[PDB]
Amino acid sequence: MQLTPFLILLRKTLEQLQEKDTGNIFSEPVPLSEVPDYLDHIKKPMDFFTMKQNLEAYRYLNFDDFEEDFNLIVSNCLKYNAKDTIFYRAAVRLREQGGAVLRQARRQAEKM
Ligand SMILES: COc1cc2c(cc1NS(=O)(=O)c1ccc(C#N)cc1)c(C)cc(=O)n2C
Repeated sequence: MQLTPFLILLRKTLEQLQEKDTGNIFSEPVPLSEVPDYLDHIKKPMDFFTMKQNLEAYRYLNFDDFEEDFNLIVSNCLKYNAKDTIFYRAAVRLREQGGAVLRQARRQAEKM
């Protein structure tokens, strides 16, 4: 029963957020093989594959918690990376574009 309007809204919204990540930079966890110090800085890694995992395990009880996980993708990236990096620039753009997606989707999560 992923067939409830709240859960269909989260699935839709997650798709729309991944669409804004045009480089697929945030599609999967930051790889510790390529990035060995990541956990020295970042206490709670997050990425869209993890969010999708969470969604399907009914771990998102409300829209707030879903939105907090998206914000972690962005805030982690801005925290870890220098300003002059593809990653940081991507996160700034994702914050801007994804904030708008979330604005609209929250409107619908209220109506429930
Ligand atoms: C999911 O792949 C990554 C995501 C990353 C980071 C690194 C990777 N992987 S990587 O180190 O293999 C890599 C290095 C350079 C580019 C470019 N351009 C892309 C990936 C790094 C270094 C930081 C980061 O915030 N994110 C989101």
